[PDB]
Amino acid sequence: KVKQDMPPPGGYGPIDYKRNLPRRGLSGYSMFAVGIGALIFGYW
Amino acid sequence: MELVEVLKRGVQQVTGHGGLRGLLRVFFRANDIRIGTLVGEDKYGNKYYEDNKQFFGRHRWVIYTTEMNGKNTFWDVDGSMVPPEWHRWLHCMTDDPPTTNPPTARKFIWTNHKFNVSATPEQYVPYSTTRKKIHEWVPPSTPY
Amino acid sequence: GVQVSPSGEKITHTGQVYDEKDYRRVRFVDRQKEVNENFAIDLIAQQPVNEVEHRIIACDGGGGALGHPKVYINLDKETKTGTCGYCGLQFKQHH
Amino acid sequence: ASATRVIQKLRNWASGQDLQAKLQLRYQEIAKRTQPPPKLPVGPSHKLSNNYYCTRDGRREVVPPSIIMSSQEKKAVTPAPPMKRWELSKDQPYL
Amino acid sequence: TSVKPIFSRDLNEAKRRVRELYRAWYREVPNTVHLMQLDITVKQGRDKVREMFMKNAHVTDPRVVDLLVIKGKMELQETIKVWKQRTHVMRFFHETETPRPKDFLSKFYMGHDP
Amino acid sequence: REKMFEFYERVSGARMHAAYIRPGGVHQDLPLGLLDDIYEFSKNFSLRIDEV
Amino acid sequence: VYDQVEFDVPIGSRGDCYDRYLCRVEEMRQSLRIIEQCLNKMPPGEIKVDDA
Amino acid sequence: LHHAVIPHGKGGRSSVSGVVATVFGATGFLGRYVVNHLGRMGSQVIIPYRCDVYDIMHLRLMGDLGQLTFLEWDARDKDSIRKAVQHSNVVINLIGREWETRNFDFEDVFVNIPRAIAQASKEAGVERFIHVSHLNASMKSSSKSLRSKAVGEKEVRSVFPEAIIIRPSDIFGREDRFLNHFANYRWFLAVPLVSLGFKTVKQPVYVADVSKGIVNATKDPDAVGKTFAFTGPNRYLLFHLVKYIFGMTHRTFIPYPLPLFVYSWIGKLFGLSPFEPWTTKDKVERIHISDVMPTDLPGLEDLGVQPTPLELKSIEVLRRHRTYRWLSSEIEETKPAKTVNY
Amino acid sequence: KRPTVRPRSDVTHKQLSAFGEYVAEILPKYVQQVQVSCLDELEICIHPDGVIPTLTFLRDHTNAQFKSLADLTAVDVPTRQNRFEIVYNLLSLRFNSRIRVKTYADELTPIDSIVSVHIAANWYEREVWDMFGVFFFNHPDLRRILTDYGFEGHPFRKDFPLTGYVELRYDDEVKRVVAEPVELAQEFRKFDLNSPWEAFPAYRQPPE
Amino acid sequence: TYKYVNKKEQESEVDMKSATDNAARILMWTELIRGLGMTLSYLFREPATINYPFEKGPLSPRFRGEHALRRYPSGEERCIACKLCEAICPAQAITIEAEPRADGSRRTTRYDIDMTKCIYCGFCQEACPVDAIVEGPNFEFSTETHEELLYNKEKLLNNGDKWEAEIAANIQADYLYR
Ligand SMILES: NC(=O)C1=CN([C@@H]2O[C@H](COP(=O)(O)OP(=O)(O)OC[C@H]3O[C@@H](n4cnc5c(N)ncnc54)[C@H](OP(=O)(O)O)[C@@H]3O)[C@@H](O)[C@H]2O)C=CC1
Ligand SMILES: CCCCCCCCCCCCO[C@@H]1O[C@H](CO)[C@@H](O[C@H]2O[C@H](CO)[C@@H](O)[C@H](O)[C@H]2O)[C@H](O)[C@H]1O
Ligand code: SF4
Ligand code: SF4
Ligand SMILES: [Zn+2]
Repeated sequence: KVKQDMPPPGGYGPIDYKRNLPRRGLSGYSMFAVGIGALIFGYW
Repeated sequence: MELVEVLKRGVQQVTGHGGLRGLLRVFFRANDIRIGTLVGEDKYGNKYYEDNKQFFGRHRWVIYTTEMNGKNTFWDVDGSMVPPEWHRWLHCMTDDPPTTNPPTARKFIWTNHKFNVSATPEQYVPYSTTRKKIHEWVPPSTPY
Repeated sequence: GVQVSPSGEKITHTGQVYDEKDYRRVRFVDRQKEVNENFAIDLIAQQPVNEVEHRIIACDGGGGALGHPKVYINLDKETKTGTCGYCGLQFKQHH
Repeated sequence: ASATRVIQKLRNWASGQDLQAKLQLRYQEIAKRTQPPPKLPVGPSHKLSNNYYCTRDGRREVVPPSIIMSSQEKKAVTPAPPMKRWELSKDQPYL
Repeated sequence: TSVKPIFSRDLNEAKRRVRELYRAWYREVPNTVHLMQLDITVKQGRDKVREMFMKNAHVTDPRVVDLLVIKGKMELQETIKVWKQRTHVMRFFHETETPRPKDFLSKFYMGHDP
Repeated sequence: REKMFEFYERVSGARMHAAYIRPGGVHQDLPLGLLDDIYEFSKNFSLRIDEV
Repeated sequence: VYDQVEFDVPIGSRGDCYDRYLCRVEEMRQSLRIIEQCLNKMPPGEIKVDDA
Repeated sequence: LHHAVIPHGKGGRSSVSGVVATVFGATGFLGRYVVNHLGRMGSQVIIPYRCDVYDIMHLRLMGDLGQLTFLEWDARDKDSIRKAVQHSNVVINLIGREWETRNFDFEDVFVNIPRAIAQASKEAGVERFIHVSHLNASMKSSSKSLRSKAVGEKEVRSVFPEAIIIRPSDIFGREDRFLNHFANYRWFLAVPLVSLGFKTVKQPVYVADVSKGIVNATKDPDAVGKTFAFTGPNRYLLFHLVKYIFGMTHRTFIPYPLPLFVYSWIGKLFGLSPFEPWTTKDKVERIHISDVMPTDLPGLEDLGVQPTPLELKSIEVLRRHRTYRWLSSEIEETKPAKTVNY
Repeated sequence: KRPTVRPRSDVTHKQLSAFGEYVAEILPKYVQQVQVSCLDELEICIHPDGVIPTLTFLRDHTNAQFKSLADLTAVDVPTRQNRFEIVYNLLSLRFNSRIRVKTYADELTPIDSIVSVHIAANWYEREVWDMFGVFFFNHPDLRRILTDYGFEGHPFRKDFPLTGYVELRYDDEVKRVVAEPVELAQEFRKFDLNSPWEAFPAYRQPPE
Repeated sequence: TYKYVNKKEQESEVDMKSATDNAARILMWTELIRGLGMTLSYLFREPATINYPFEKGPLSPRFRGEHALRRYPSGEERCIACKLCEAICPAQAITIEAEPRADGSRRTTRYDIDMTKCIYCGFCQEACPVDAIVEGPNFEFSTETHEELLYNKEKLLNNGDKWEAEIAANIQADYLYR
């Protein structure tokens, strides 16, 4: 019986190739709101 | 908790080489103090260890002997000191050590390995292996 | 075997050896003449002659595809052996 | 793999990815370094019959180039039909 | 025996381009010697220029003299722009090469070559 | 790249200059178990591109 | 067999160093797309032309 | 000739010249020029060395593959000297120091070591022995080194009667201790010259000519047993030479006289240096011992070498002693020195 | 269907013959021969005077648009009087086709430079001049490109020896890299490989 | 099919919600903080380094390394001086001479590989009809002189005897692919 290197029956599972850089972080208001809070408390 | 398990393995590695002398000897010779399983040893004194939980490339390693062919190799270890039976296992060209799959014996195979002899008085020196081609005339040894 | 010349240099299996007055001997000063000590001529002579029944026998050197190309040797000349032209093994007919 | 679960959370969050699923290092999923022997198949001309070489010889089907012009109304032509414009990818047209 | 000209229509119109190249090479020796910090004198450099121009003193085909002038301008440019180095300029002077004797006996003693 | 050099070596025996593609085909057939390793590498490679 | 494997060609819009960098990065992803197909569509057979 | 020494080729590196020379002292200033000339024509060269291997690296590229053989030797051990001169058809002795060390004095270097080499070369069956000495070598010499050279010549010719003796004057080159020695006086503001340098005559010779005539003696049939005087083509008063050197380096020349005994005492201080002395008493003496007139001795031209003027080659030695303002000044900007026929 | 012999196609060879006649009708002043190989590649062989007009028409004509100069190179055939065959490989992206335009030259008959047609050619014509010594008129910057500075000769000419005439080494006497006549420890061994039996009856030459 | 890498001008309108996001991106260096995060994650990954010379990089049985001359199980040389390795060598790296031996055998009196001409292509391994010349698995044989890299027959037979135990097993693991 021929024994050659071949893919398994059905084939290989899917391979990710598309860009996948996640979207993450606080909102624009939250960043500014924290920073402006830190100044105000520091000025006080 | 996990941090303690880490310190457990750390202690177990510090004390797993047989004393303080053992730990210093391995640490300053190989800069590594892992604990592998002794797979075998050779006629020269190299010891072969493995840990299949390590990632491919660190799952096999050798602690070279400290004296080979009369040379002092406590500090001067080079990769040419691994004989050919283990050279194949150590380089992952196979999967079974010579302690279980010995090489076929031959009467001409070197019994004693020899590492890189460059720079030494044993070093190879090239030369022509043929014999003289043109033979010159030899004059008579007597007057005429 | 590894004969030694009168000059003290070892003679290789091909019979080469620098003369006494050949300057080219200087390359071995403080070094060595690489010589292979297992003379294949001496090793092949040690093998016993395989005896076979038929008059024509095929030699491939052993190992099948790991040997040499398969050839056949006549065994009629019942005074000398048949020699393989590749591996140098000898054969002789049983009767 | 040997990393504690605390450092896994730290570096998954710092990267913003799930590193543990796709490690750069290789462990057990690699192939065994000693595989069983292969048994490779022959080709389509390993027949014992109906396999004359002259009927499957490519080097001999080559001929010298056709000479269209030399020293020895008609519609205008292009070197080939115009290329078709490529279509935009349906998988992901705008990366 | 009729052929397309390159630049010159006959040897006299080509020698005009030769002398103009020799002028340029002559003006540039004192700079090459100064910029490349060569260990020669200007007179010795200029003599070498003259020696190379006389190496091709037998050429008569006008097309050939066009392509020697074309090459010589390329050589001049490689030197003015310092694309060449001391090693390259100094190769003209064959300072490491022992010169083969031109007499029969010396050749005969030295080997089989003519 | 060190891992892709391993696929070059497992088919040809050289990390770079494989001399493996030849007029008429390829020199030797894939060793058994090579497509698994190429697949194992490929499933993870897009994460590497993501990090860059 | 490039006329049997499916993939997209990345194109740029400004023709500067940044678009070329994005094209190369997107080509590496498209090579990954091709490799997955080769691994499943690899057929059996000889490797050099059956003509000695 | 043995069949392995017949000369083939065209005198390139891959040719065979038929010369198998052991050069003793190849690791010095004149040594690299002797090996290069031997090596470039395709000669086997055996190079005995006592220094570190790092110091013989620049010689490795002087011969084709196989044409250079480096050997470790100790001048005290005879057996190592035999080991080197054993396979040669010529032995060239260039051993020498300009100063004395703890372990080797001028007698050792200039008498015993040359005799040890010549004695072993005669026993080994070497056809030619080339021994370098000095032009002003003489037993009635002020310089302690120059008397030993005179003795050494005679020892060499007692045990090797047919030895060829080479007597160069001061050798000047890129690594010499001659033009680089005076160019370095600038570090001391002024130039102390005994009698202001007007009584001393010098006829310096270019190193490549010395080395090119030494190699030409390895093959000249009419050289066995002769003594040669290798000298430049021009004699200069020391003052004019030292003045010319500073003209070539464009440094400020401020010469003043200094009596030989005050100058000799300074050289003793610099000789206390544990390293390589900047100067010594013997080096100060030799600088002012005047070159002998050439009277009946074959010179460079009898070995097919045309002496190179000090003017053609000074700038390659002295350009590195200039400042940025003068690096590019050409040879012509310097007025040539004045020669003397006595 | 033969699993060892290259598929032959059919339409492309017919198309390139039609365009080859097209080009020859339009540029009869320059075209000397038109052929299409069994690989299906169109070749136009022109008189060297026709280079610039021929590549200009092929670039700007609407039913051609061979806008890319894939490469430009020479072949040295010493038996010919005009020993240098100049080859232009052009690419049409509009029609997804290729075309080869060939002319010739000798040692003393320079070709016009097409730098006015294809800027791509600028360095290609420097390489032909350097390697084969074929001069080009009107080149903006004709000078060596691939050989060492002050290298004498044109090393891709068939009569130029493989190892050349000079070699370099460092000379410690003069303290620089010097050039000297070539001597090899081992000579390049020439192998006579040609079989004395004819392999292709289709290319046999008449014994006239 | 084609895709756009750097096209996105399907212009949207800048909401106050979105403008404040662009500003926080610019003022707070948010994307530059993301990059700092990626290198921080790598700090706590295990390094890919191996502990050479005590650990070795993986190799396959086909690995083309140092040359060697093999023998038959009886100790007879396999090489029959056919000179096919010499005719194929792309680098003209092999030099061979031969003559009848004392027993009449066809054997080489010379066999050199100038390992500084060799390109380690392995073509000689393919051309040899009797598996006499092989490229062993050794790769750690750097020397301190050029001349030591000109291998004559003795040196190559010595490499054969040195490495045979390992060469034979690599051929055993690969000859069926040949
Ligand atoms: N101006 C000149 O250069 C002149 C030179 N000469 C003579 O020419 C010869 C060489 O001149 P130069 O090249 O300047 O001399 P160097 O100062 O260059 O030293 C020459 C060699 O002598 C070797 N040497 C010295 N002492 C010993 C020792 N005890 N054992 C072994 N080797 C030793 C050195 O080897 P290492 O470096 O390892 O010590 C060095 O290679 C000498 O005889 C010198 O007197 C004659 C006239 C003028
Ligand atoms: C009262 C004060 C009077 C002034 C002092 C009298 C002058 C005495 C000093 C003269 C100059 C000394 O200058 C010294 O010259 C010697 C002779 O070459 C050099 O000597 C050394 O130089 C380099 C150093 O690697 C070597 O290559 C060279 O072969 C070696 O001789 C020194 O590098 C230099 O420092
Ligand atoms: S590996 Fe290639 S280059 Fe090296 S000896 Fe064999 S055929 Fe020649
Ligand atoms: S090594 Fe093999 S190919 Fe080379 S000569 Fe010997 S038998 Fe022939
Ligand atoms: Zn047999």
